[PDB]
Amino acid sequence: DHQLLRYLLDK
Amino acid sequence: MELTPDQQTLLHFIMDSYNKQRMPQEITNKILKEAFSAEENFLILTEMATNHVQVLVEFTKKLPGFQTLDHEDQIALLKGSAVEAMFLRSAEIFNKKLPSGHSDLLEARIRNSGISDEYITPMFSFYKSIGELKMTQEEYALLTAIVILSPDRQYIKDREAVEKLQEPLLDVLQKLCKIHQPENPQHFACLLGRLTELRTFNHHHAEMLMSWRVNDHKFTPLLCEIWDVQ
Ligand SMILES: Cc1cc(C(=O)O)ccc1NC(=O)[C@H](C1CCCCC1)n1c(-c2ccc(Cl)cc2)nc2cc(F)c(F)cc21
Repeated sequence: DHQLLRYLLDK
Repeated sequence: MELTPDQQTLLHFIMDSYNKQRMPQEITNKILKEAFSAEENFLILTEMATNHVQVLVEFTKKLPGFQTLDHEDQIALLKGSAVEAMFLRSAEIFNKKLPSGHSDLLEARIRNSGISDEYITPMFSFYKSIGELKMTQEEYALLTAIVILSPDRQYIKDREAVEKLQEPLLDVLQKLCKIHQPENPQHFACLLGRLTELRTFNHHHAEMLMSWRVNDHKFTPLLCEIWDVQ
């Protein structure tokens, strides 16, 4: 899913 | 031949962002301070690797143009480069000059950290091949950005957009090599050749981690996303 990674990238 | 104004700006900007990293000495001082159990080392590794992913995302977000890329491609780039960046950073620290015999002890400690012997040789073989290149801080910084902006990563939809972003970094790196080693007109290509060996670490990273000599292999939610474990 990469939920955390997507979060860190957008923030 | 020489670095242009735009190239000098790029380099210093890359250097500034690369410098937001956990200082090398902290990691090696700790490993050399005392011997830890395979269990304590697996936990040191997960903590260090989680902080490294977080720093890598921030470094990556600053690469000129990365923000303009399609979001899904941005994920594919980070996900495709995280393991390599981590090993390239570990390679950097491993070859940093230390007091007499300290690097022998650092290598001994790592060799006995818990990783399976199956993976020890390929790892020190890569760190040694890196140390032979005698890379400067600017070279490690540029090579990291080149690794992240690899346009042939898996599930990259728009490869040309990534090539456009990677090319200025290759250009600056190449000019630096043609200067820091006019004596080795191969240095640039030698640096690039190492990226092939780096890529081999993707193949068995999960195996290498699951093979650590511990009874339980606990990762963090972020490491699970990026490493494909748990
Ligand atoms: C993650 C990480 C992040 C940063 C950062 O954010 O700047 C820096 C270094 C590391 N790396 C580590 O902590 C680990 C462990 C070495 C063993 C003990 C725990 C740390 N590490 C590995 C290794 C071995 C095996 C694997 Cl699978 C991955 C890496 N090789 C190393 C070579 C060294 F010279 C060294 F000093 C540490 C080294």
